Amino acid sequence: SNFAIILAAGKGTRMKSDLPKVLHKVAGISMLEHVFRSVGAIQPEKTVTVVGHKAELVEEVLAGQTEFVTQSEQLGTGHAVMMTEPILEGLSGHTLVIAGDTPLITGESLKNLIDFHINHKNVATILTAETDNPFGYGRIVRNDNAEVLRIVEQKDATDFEKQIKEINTGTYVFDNERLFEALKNINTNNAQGEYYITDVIGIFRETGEKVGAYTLKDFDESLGVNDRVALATAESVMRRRINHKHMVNGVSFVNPEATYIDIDVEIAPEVQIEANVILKGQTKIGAETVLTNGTYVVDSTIGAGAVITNSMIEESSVADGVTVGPYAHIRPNSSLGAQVHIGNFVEVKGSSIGENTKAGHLTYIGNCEVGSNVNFGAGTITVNYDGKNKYKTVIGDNVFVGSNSTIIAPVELGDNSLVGAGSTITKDVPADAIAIGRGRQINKDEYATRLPHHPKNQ
Amino acid sequence: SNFAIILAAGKGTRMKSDLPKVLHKVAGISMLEHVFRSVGAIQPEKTVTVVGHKAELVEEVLAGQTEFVTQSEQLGTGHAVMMTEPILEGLSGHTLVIAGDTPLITGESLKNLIDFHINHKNVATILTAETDNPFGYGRIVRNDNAEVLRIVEQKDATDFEKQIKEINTGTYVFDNERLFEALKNINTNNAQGEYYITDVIGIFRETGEKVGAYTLKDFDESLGVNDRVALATAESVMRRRINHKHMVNGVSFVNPEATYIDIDVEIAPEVQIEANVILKGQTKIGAETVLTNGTYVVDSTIGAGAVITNSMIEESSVADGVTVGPYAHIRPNSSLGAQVHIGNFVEVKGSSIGENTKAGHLTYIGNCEVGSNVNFGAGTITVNYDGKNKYKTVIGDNVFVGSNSTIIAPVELGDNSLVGAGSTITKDVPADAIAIGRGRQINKDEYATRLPHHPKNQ
Amino acid sequence: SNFAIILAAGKGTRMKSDLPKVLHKVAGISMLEHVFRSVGAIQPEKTVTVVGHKAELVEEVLAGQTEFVTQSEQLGTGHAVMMTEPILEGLSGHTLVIAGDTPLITGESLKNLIDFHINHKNVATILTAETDNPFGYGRIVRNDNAEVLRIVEQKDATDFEKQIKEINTGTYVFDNERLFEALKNINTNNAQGEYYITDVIGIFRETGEKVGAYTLKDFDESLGVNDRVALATAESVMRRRINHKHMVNGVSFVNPEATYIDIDVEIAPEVQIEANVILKGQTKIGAETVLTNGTYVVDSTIGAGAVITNSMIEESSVADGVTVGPYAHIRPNSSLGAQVHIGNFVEVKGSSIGENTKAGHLTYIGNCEVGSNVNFGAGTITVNYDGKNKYKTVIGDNVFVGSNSTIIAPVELGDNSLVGAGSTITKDVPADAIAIGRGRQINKDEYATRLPHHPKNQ
Ligand SMILES: CC(=O)SCCNC(=O)CCNC(=O)[C@H](O)C(C)(C)COP(=O)(O)OP(=O)(O)OC[C@H]1O[C@@H](n2cnc3c(N)ncnc32)[C@H](O)[C@@H]1OP(=O)(O)O
Ligand SMILES: CC(=O)SCCNC(=O)CCNC(=O)[C@H](O)C(C)(C)COP(=O)(O)OP(=O)(O)OC[C@H]1O[C@@H](n2cnc3c(N)ncnc32)[C@H](O)[C@@H]1OP(=O)(O)O
Ligand SMILES: CC(=O)SCCNC(=O)CCNC(=O)[C@H](O)C(C)(C)COP(=O)(O)OP(=O)(O)OC[C@H]1O[C@@H](n2cnc3c(N)ncnc32)[C@H](O)[C@@H]1OP(=O)(O)O
Ligand SMILES: [Ca+2]
Ligand SMILES: [Ca+2]
Ligand SMILES: [Ca+2]
Ligand SMILES: [Ca+2]
Repeated sequence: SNFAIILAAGKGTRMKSDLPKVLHKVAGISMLEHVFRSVGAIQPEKTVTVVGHKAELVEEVLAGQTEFVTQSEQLGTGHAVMMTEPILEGLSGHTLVIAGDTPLITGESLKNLIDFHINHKNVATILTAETDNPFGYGRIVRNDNAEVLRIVEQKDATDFEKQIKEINTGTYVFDNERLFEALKNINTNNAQGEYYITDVIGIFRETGEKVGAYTLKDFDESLGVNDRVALATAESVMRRRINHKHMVNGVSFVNPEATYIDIDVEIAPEVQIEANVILKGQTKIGAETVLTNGTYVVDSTIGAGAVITNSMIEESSVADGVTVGPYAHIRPNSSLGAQVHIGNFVEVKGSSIGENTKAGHLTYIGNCEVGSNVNFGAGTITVNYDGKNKYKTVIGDNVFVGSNSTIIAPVELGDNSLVGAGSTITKDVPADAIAIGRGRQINKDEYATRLPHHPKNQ
Repeated sequence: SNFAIILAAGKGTRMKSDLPKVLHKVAGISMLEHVFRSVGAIQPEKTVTVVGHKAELVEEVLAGQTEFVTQSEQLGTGHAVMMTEPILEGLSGHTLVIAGDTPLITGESLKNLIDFHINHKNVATILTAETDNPFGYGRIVRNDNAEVLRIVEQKDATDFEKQIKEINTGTYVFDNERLFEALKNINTNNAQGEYYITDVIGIFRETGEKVGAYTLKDFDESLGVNDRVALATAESVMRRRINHKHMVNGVSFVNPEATYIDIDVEIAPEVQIEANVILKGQTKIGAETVLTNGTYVVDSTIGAGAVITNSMIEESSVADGVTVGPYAHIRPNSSLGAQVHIGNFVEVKGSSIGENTKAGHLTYIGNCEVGSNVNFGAGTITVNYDGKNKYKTVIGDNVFVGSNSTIIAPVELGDNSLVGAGSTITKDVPADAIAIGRGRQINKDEYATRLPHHPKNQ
Repeated sequence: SNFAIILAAGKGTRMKSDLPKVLHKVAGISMLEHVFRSVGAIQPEKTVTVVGHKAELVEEVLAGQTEFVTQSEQLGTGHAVMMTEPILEGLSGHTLVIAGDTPLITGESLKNLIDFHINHKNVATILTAETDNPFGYGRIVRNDNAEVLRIVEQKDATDFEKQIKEINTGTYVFDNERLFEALKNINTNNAQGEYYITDVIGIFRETGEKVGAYTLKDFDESLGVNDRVALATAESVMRRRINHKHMVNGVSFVNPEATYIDIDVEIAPEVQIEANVILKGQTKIGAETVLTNGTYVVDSTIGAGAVITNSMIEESSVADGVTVGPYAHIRPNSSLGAQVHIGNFVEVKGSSIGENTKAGHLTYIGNCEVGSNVNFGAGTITVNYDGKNKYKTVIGDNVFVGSNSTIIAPVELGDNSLVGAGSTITKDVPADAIAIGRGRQINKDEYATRLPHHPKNQ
C-alpha cells in the first residue's frame, strides 16, 4: 500500500569528501539515517535505498531495515529509481521518492504528503515549498484554478514563470503502477542517456493524469545538503529542534543556540544545562542534575541530582548525587557510585568506585576496584602498566590513600588502612594498617644561602 | 500617589518544575526580582506581591522591599488583585498591575506607562504592543479616532477583530480608587467563580470611563514566560542587553551573543572578553584585564591588568597583573597577590598568596598562608587533611618548594628555604635551610633488559 | 593611474580606548590592516594613510606598504585628505578615499567601485548602499533619470529627502586632479575652519561635473566602526565570511556562528571542527584532523590525521596522527613527533618529543629532548629550574619513565632504561639500566585504628 525509494547515490563533489555524501553526520547520525526515520513514519511496506559509488560503505554501515540496489552509472534520478524496478514493479500503491540528503524533512510532513495524495487520488504528488529566492529551483506551475500543471526548471522558465515562489523540493509520491510505466516510456523513447524523476511529471502532463502538490509550511525544512555550508545549516536546524523538544519537556538551557545534544540523548525534566555542553550518542541524564559550560558526555548514564562541572565523561556510569570536575576526565568503562566526588584534574579509567568515595585532585585511578568512603589525597597515582601488561588494584572500604603516593599494582589496600603521603607502594597493605615508603626528612641549616634561588645570590 | 501590585501566584505547569515559576533565574536573579527592579523605577509608595502555592518559598527567599499577600485558590488575576484590597483599598493614586513572569519589561517603559496615564488622566491604561502573529492575545480595539474602546480575547474576537496587531501585554495602570471598586462590582455580580483583571476594563466600558493604551515600541520586551523555551528567550534578550551595555561602556566582546554575564557583574572599561566566558554574581573585573574562552568567575574580584586563561575562580580575590590558567581552579576564600602566577592544572583553596609568587603547574595549595616571591615546583602538594581535621601551612617569603614534594601540615617553611624536589616534609624547615626527604638514586646496570617494556622483550 | 588615501586619524572617543581606533583587532588583525587588504585589490600606484594622534603607534606597528602623513589637528575629512597633497598633487588618475574603520568592505567591491567610475568617466564616484533606517546618514539625491545630483546630510535633509534609503558609506573615488583642486577651492573660500570630503561633492554640483554612485548590494558591508558594539558586529561578519570560505573548501563546522578562526589560518579540506574552537595567527591544520570544543591554537602547525581534544597549543609543531588532550597544554617551541600522544593534564614546554612517545597524564615535560617510543608514567615531572637557570634533560628511545618520578636536570636517561615509579633522579641513567630512588615500603599492623580517618574514630 505504501512504498519508499530513497535516492542516495549522488555525486557529492561540493562536499569535498571521500565519505559518501549521505553518511555525513547531523547531530549524532547520518543524513541518510534521519531520512530513514521520517520515512518510517509512513509505514512503507517496502523501503529501497539506491546507493552509488562506495555503495559497499553505505550498506556496510547502516544495514538498517531497507532493500539495497546499486546505481553504477550516473544517469540521473529517473535511472536511480529505475534501479528499484526489480523490487517494486507490479505492486500497486503509493510510492514515496525522497533524497537521502534532505534530513530536515519530518515524518509528520511525509505523512501529510501521502494523506494529501491518497486524498485527491492524484497519480503524482509533488512536495513543494515557498521562498522569495526561488532562483535555481524547478517552479510549480498551476492554472487559474490552482491545479498543478507541471514543473518548470530555471533554465526553461519564462520570465513570467521565474516569478513563481513555489518550488519543487525533490520529494514525491507516485502511484507505483503508473510510475514505473512512465519510467520505461521515458527511458526507451528518451533519445538521450540520462532521465530524471521530474520527467515522469512531464508524461502525466502529456496524458492529463492528475498531479498535485502539497506545500510545506516551513521552507527551511526542505533543505537539500550539497556542501558543508548546508551541512552546518542542517546541524543548526536539527539542534534547535532537539533542544526545543527538551525545553518543552522541562529542561533549562542557558543558550539552546549553542548547546550540542545528539538526536538520541535522553534528558529527564528539571535538568539544567549551561551553554556549550556536549551530549553525544546513547547518553542519559537524570532529573535535576546540573551540566556546566564545557561538559562533554559520550555514551554515558548520569543519575539524578548530579553536578557535572566542565568535565569529559565517556562510556561510563555515574550514580545519583555525584559531583565531577572542573576539568575531570572520566574514561571508558568507569562507574562512579552514589555521592562519589571527582574533583579537578582527576582521571578515572576502567574502574569501579564505591559510594561517597572522593578523589578531589590531580589524581589517576585506572583499573581499580575501589570501595566506599575511600579517600584519595591529591597527587595519588595508581600504576597499572609495565609497558606490556596492565594490572588491577583492589582498594577496600574507608581506605585513606595519602597524597602523592604511588600505588604499584597488582596490590591490595585492605579496609580502613592508610598509605602515608608521598609513599611508593609495591606490596599489599593489610586492613587497619598503615604503609609508609618514603625517605625521612633531614634539615641542613644555612644550606639555602648557597643556592641560586636565594635572595643573597641575586 | 503610585502603587504597585505584582502577580506571582500563577500555576506554571508548562515549566515542569517544583520551583515557583517566578523564582527561575534569568542572568543571575529570578524573573520576580527583575520585575521588582523595573517596578522600583516608578517609586511606588507601596508594593504588593501576590504569591500562590509554595508561597512561603518565594517570600522565604526575596523578602525584598514588598508587602506579601497570599492567594490560596486559583480564581484568576482579578481575585489575585482582590487579595491586595486590605492594603490598598481607600488610597488614591495610580496602581501598577504587573506579572512576575514578564522580566524583560523595563523601568523606563514602566515610567512611560504611568506618565502616559497621568497625562491623559485615564481611569485605566493598558500597556500594549504590536506583532504580526497576535493569535492568542487579547486584542486592542480602538475607534476611528484611535481611542481604546475595549480588549477582546481571541475566543471572542470577530474575524475582523483578529486582524488587529496591537495586543494586551497584561501590564496595567489603574486609578486605585475605581479599580477596587470595579473589582467588587465584578466579584459580587459575577454569576461565576473566577474573575480576571481584564474584567475591570469591561466595566469601564459599561460606564464610559476613559481607558487608554501605551504601546511598547519593542514587542519582544513584553514576553510572558510560561515554559523553559520563553525562559531561554528571556535569558537571550537580557544577555544582549547586559552585554550591549558593557560594550557601550568600553568592553570588547569577541561574541556577545555567546558570553554569559550576570545582571550585577561590574566590568571596568578596556577589559577584553573572548567568547564563552562566564561571570556570575557579585563579580568585578578591573581595567584592561583579559578573559579568555572558558573562564568562569563567581562572586570574585579581579584587578586590572590581569589575564585569566580558561580558569575557574570562586569567591576569591585576585590582585592586579595576576595571570591564571589555562585550566586552573581558584576555589573559595583564596587571595592572589599582585603579579602572582597560577599556571595549568593548579588548585588554590582557602589560601593567601603573596606577590610575585608562582605555582605554574600540577599543584595543590590549600589552607596556606604563602609569602611573596615564593616558587612552587610542578607536582607540589600541600597536605592539609587527615580525614577529620584540616591543618594550616605557613610558607615564608622567597621559599623554593621543590617539584613533587609533599608538604604535610601543620608545618612552616621559613624564609628563603628550599625543599628538595620529590621530598615528603613532615616537620618545620628553618629560614635559609634546605630540607630533603627522599630516597637516594641507585642504578642497576642491564636490569632493564629484563623488563616487559624493553625492546628485547617485544 | 590608481591612488589610495586611507583616513585613520579619527577621534574614536566612543571606543573608550587609549589604542588608536583603527588598531583594534578583528579576527586576528587590525581594522586598518583589513582596509589595506581591500585597497590592494585596486593595485594603487600610491597608498597614503592619514593618521592622527598617537600617530607614531599606528606607524610603529604596521609600517606596511604605505606612505604616512600626519594630521595634527582635527579639521575634518577634507583637511585629512588635504594632508596627502604633497604626495598626490599633480598626478592624474583615480583616487580612492576610504576610512580605516570600515573593515568589511571587500577588494571586490572596491574594484567594482573603480570600474564603475572609469566606466562613466565620472569626476567623482560615491560608494553607496541601501537600508530602511537611513536616519543619520547623508542621503543620495538623484534626478528622475537616476543621476547622482548631490549628497544631503540628515540635518539639512528635507522631509521628502529623509525618505531616501540610499546612503553615503564615506568611501569615494575622485579624479585626483579635480579633487585637490576642489580641496583648495573649499579650503580658502571656506569662511570656516574644518572642511569635509563631502564638500568636494558640493563643488562638483556648483560646476556640473559628473558625479556618480556605485551601490553595494550588501549594506552591512559598509559598517563604520565607532564603538565596541559595531566592533563586535564587524567581528561577527568577518567570522561568518572566514568560516563560510572554509566550509566551501571542505571543512566541517558544528557551529560556524560560534567558532573563532583568524583571517590568516589555513585549514586543509576534510578537517572537522566542533563548536567553540579557537585558531589564531599563523596556524595551519592538515587534512582530516579533528578539533574538539575548547581547543585553542596559536601560531602553530598541526599535521593531518591528528585529534586535538580540548587543549591549548602555542607556537609549536605537531606531526601527523598526534592525539592531544583533553585539557593538555602544549607551550611555545615544542614539537610533537608522528603518532605522539599527550593525554590529560599534561604540559609540554620547549621540548622535542620523538614519535609514538606517550605522556598520557598529569605530567610536565620542559626543556627536554625526548626520543621515540618513550613512555611517561602518570605524575612524572622533569625539573629544569633552580630559581636562576634552566637545564636540559635528554631522554633516549624506548625509555620507561615510571609514574610519580622526579627527573632533576641536567641528566640523561639512556635508551631502553627505566626509572622506578616514585623515584627522584639526580644522576644519569645508562642505557638498558633501571634507576630507583625511593624509600622501601613498611607496614605497621593495626596502626590505622589509631588515626582520625579510621571508622573506629568517628
Ligand atoms: C592534599 C590532600 O588531598 S589532603 C588529604 C590527604 N592527606 C594525607 O595524605 C595525609 C597522610 N598522612 C601522613 O602520611 C602522615 O605523615 C602519617 C599519618 C603517616 C603520620 O602518622 P604518625 O603515626 O603520626 O607518624 P610517626 O612518625 O609516629 O610514624 C608512625 C610509624 O611509622 C614509622 N615511620 C615514620 N616515617 C617513616 C618512614 N619514612 N619510613 C619508615 N617508617 C616510618 C615510625 O617509626 C612509626 O613506627 P614505630 O611506631 O614502630 O616507631
Ligand atoms: C619542574 C619545575 O617546576 S621546575 C622548578 C622546581 N625546581 C626544583 O624543584 C629543583 C629543586 N632541587 C633539588 O631538589 C636538588 O636536588 C637540590 C637543590 C636539593 C640539590 O642540592 P645540592 O646541594 O647540590 O646536592 P647535594 O647532593 O650536595 O646535597 C646537599 C646535602 O644534602 C644531603 N642529601 C642529598 N640527598 C639527600 C637525601 N636523599 N637524603 C638525605 N640527605 C641528602 C647531602 O649529603 C648534602 O649534605 P652534606 O653536605 O651534609 O653531605
Ligand atoms: C600510572 C601509569 O601511567 S602507568 C605506567 C607507568 N608504570 C610505572 O611507572 C611502573 C614502574 N615500575 C616500577 O617502578 C617497579 O617497582 C619496578 C620495575 C622498579 C619493579 O622492578 P623489580 O625488579 O621487579 O623489583 P625488585 O624488588 O626486584 O628490585 C630490583 C632491584 O632494585 C632494588 N631495589 C628495589 N627497590 C629499591 C629501593 N627502593 N631502593 C633501592 N634499591 C631498590 C632491589 O634490591 C633489586 O636489586 P638487587 O637485584 O641488586 O637486589
Ligand atoms: Ca537537491
Ligand atoms: Ca502571560
Ligand atoms: Ca606527584
Ligand atoms: Ca563612519
